[PDB]
Amino acid sequence: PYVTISATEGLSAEKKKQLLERSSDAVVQSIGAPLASVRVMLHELPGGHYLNAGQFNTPGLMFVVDFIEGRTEEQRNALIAALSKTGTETTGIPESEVRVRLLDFPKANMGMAGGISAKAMGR
Amino acid sequence: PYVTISATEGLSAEKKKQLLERSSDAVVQSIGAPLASVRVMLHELPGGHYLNAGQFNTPGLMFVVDFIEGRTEEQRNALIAALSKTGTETTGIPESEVRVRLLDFPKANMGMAGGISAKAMG
Amino acid sequence: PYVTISATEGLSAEKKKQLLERSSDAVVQSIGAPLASVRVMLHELPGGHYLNAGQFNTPGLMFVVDFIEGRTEEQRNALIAALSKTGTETTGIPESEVRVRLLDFPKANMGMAGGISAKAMGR
Repeated sequence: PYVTISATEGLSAEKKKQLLERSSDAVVQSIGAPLASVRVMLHELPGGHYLNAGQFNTPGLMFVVDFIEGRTEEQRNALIAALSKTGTETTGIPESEVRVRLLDFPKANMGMAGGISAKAMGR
Repeated sequence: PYVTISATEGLSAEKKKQLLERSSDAVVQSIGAPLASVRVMLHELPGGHYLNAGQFNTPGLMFVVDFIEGRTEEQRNALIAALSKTGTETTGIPESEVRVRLLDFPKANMGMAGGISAKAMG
Repeated sequence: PYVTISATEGLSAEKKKQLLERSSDAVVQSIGAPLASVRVMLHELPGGHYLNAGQFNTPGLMFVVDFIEGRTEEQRNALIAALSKTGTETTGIPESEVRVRLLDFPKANMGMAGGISAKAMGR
């Protein structure tokens, strides 16, 4: 599971660490993914690089999760909710603004350690 | 709808401002999306971080749209055309080099305000 | 096709150069795509912006390939093989850590030169 986070700049180093750590925790508790398979990446949006509803310079925090298809609806809703709550508890940005997206991948398309697809592993 | 733009370094602040503003317009007018729901993000690619058909240091401008399933072909073709046109008008990079990608998300996978998906939102 | 590389900071200029050039070669050789169609983009992850299995400050190299639907499983496996191998040969990051993802696009979803889709071109 890949968690790619887009945040507007302004967070301290402490907040970044906490955001990524608790996001990883959120994935583990939501869909029961092993920690060894969880990765979080942070992309920071500089000033004027985020247009929100026609407004510049607004706080932003968006989650995108790349994962192998097959998760149940309950798992998806739990994942969206956990990451959204994590983001707000960490950054202070309300869930009304925080967004989370889920992207499905066929096992044949998800390469794994040693450079083979998840289907080849029969993951 | 999320519009994520990847552009090579070199643009002025004014053209950056122009790029995102008109990108927002392109979305509103192509698929009839409410302005309140339209977001545009910009990522700048430094020199040597963009390889174009074997060549480094060439101008780059690529659009990626993340949005919910259900749009007609006409809407989708219009969105691609409008973003391509917008990109050329604001940066000077010809539509021959400009690129637009679309991502369909099922309502079950697209989170909304309040940490709930579009499907659960009903 | 689009090859978007996410890599932790630390690579020299010449290694970044080889990585992009050989990732392009990997695409051309694996799926037989013309050189004129291959694009490679590099996103560099600063310190503390990549969490790997609960640990910060680890080397990271992740490939995401955005491309049109229709490629065979044979090509997909070969592409994942070529990029993973390229990633290690260039950066020195072992294939056990290197990751390659493949993302299918409907022909109507892939904009081409001139602001029309691949489907509109007749592909």
